[PDB]
Amino acid sequence: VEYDVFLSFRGPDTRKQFTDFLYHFLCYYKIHTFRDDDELRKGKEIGPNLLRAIDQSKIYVPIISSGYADSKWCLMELAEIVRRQEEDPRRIILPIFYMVDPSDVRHQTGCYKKAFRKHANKFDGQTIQNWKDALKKVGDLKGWHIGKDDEQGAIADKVSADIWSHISKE
Amino acid sequence: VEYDVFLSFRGPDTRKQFTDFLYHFLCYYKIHTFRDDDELRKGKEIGPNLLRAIDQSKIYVPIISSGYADSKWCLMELAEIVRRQEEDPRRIILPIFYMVDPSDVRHQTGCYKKAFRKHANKFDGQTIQNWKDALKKVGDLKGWHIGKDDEQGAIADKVSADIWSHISKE
Amino acid sequence: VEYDVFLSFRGPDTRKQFTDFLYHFLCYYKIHTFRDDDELRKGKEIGPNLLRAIDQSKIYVPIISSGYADSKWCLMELAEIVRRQEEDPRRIILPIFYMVDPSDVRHQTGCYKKAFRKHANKFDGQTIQNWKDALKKVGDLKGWHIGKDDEQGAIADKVSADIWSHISKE
Amino acid sequence: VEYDVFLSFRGPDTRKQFTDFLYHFLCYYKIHTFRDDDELRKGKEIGPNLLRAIDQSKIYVPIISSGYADSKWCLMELAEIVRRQEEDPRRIILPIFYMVDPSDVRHQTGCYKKAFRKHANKFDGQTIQNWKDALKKVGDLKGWHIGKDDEQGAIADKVSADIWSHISK
DNA sequence: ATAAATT
DNA sequence: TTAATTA
Repeated sequence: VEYDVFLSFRGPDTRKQFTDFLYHFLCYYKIHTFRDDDELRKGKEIGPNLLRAIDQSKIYVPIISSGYADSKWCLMELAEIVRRQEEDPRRIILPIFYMVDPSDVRHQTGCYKKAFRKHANKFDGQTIQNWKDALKKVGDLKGWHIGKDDEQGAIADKVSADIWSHISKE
Repeated sequence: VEYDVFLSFRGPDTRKQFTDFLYHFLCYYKIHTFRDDDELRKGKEIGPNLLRAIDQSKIYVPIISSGYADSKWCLMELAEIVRRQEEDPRRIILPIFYMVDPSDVRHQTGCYKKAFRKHANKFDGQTIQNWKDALKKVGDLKGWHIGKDDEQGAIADKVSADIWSHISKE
Repeated sequence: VEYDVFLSFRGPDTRKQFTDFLYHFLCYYKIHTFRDDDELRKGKEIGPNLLRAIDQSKIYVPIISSGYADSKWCLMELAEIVRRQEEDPRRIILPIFYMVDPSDVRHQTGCYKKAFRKHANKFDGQTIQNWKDALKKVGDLKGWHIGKDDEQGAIADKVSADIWSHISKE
Repeated sequence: VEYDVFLSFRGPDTRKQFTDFLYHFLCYYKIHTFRDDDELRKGKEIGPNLLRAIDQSKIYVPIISSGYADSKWCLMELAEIVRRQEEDPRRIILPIFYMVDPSDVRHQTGCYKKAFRKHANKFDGQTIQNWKDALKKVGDLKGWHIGKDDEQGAIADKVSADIWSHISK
């Protein structure tokens, strides 16, 4: 039904780790959530599940990862994210970078170049800009930075209570 | 003053154990010779050295490897060779495959393709066919293939006196 | 929509403190300018962007910095600058020394000539005089010195005001 | 009377820990030698001193530095070394690499670019080839190859006893 | 007194 | 369903 938590993730690299450390912990504070695993590849956009999700979902939490440049499906997802955000700024974005530098989002260099260069031999000549623009417009909004060294856990604590706050009082 | 034996090489992966032996070993026979040498990179078609010696040659003996596709340069050198050979079939080739089998290296598959596709999308959208139809003609003429074990000494000898026969006595 | 204010500066030496800071302050004051960041290396100095702007340009503002010598394209940039200054002196130049001393740059002394000691056996042994004539020409026009103490605050504020006043009340 | 084992060295960059140490130890065997420090600088051709010693001595021992090529004065000296060598192979060589490996000397390549690269800017395109051709030929004969950690003192001994043997026998 | 391709 | 630097 109506819930306020839509997510995202990399594929094999971190989806399982995040489900183990954040998703449950969230469920322990009484908030219905959402996500899934399937890869389709029989087309590009699943209808009233992907779309019911983005539509009714409220405050997004896109855990960008150090591989978040390979999945065309993931690239088109965060897109519609930033799109249906820019309509009525009462729903808010909460980015949480991971391992990969927050210096590599305001211009896409470093670990992404081999990804895009081969990704650019394939798809459109235009829409790729409406993706690049969105991946631009996160590296400014606020951001828990969790490096590879700081305690990769109880930051879960610090990060849940907040998502509670923006709901309890309003 | 004019030599009688051309050559060709990849670069930083057989400028040591094999080739150099063959050069010195050959000089040890009074068969005045030539080879590739300069770390030049200069030009995309240099004339008054190669393009003098090539049509000054008499016997061709390239030495493929497992990365012989990377060449933006030696590749067309091989091309120039196989072409000009077609003019006067009074001079022959005698290539000796190296480490990689003479199968996956006659149809641009195996660990050889991904280098060619990197050097296929790069330039003249027609010339790639010219390079492939150049590499193809080689992998038929007989040749003392070398593997991991065949002692790198004996093969040198057996390639010597042979190279001699088609020069001294015909 | 035409571009009215030009710049030129060594790259990795004020890509992270001033040049940006200045451009941002400017665009928050209503003035359509242009700079860029493409290293080219596909010729000498192209047309459809730099030659477009410079000829259609107006108010010149370049910025010397302690790397302002190895500018194989950018020194040329200054050349074109000073020669497209040679037609109607109704467009001026307000260069601002930065960190580098004000008068040591009139003869390339101090820590400057060591660029030249090797920068004479590479490019043309004659046009160097037409480069040095220009790099001499700046050391004269009245404006703002900046050391390491005059903090990069106010300088922004004033260096805006002049540029605007040469547009509003003429 | 006359010198017996003529030396050479880098300029200042190794006038402490090694060279000297070697010189004293050598002299403690009773084998008359040479070494001088005079800087000339009154030109470039020094005559009746080493130019008498080079055609007067016997068995050599040129050492290389981390930057021997940069020194024009020592370079030209090793030149005449190899040249008064070439006329007869009765007198030997006996090099000793040091602060550089024979991985970058049979090539004048590697850290030598800083040297030759602007050592030539003034000098002709022929003499450079002559010198370089001389520096090449040391890269062959035998090498103690004193390295970064090997104790230098243990090699002074193992480099004296030899020169001794090549004098008694 | 200390940069180089697209080897 | 993988990749070069003379700002």
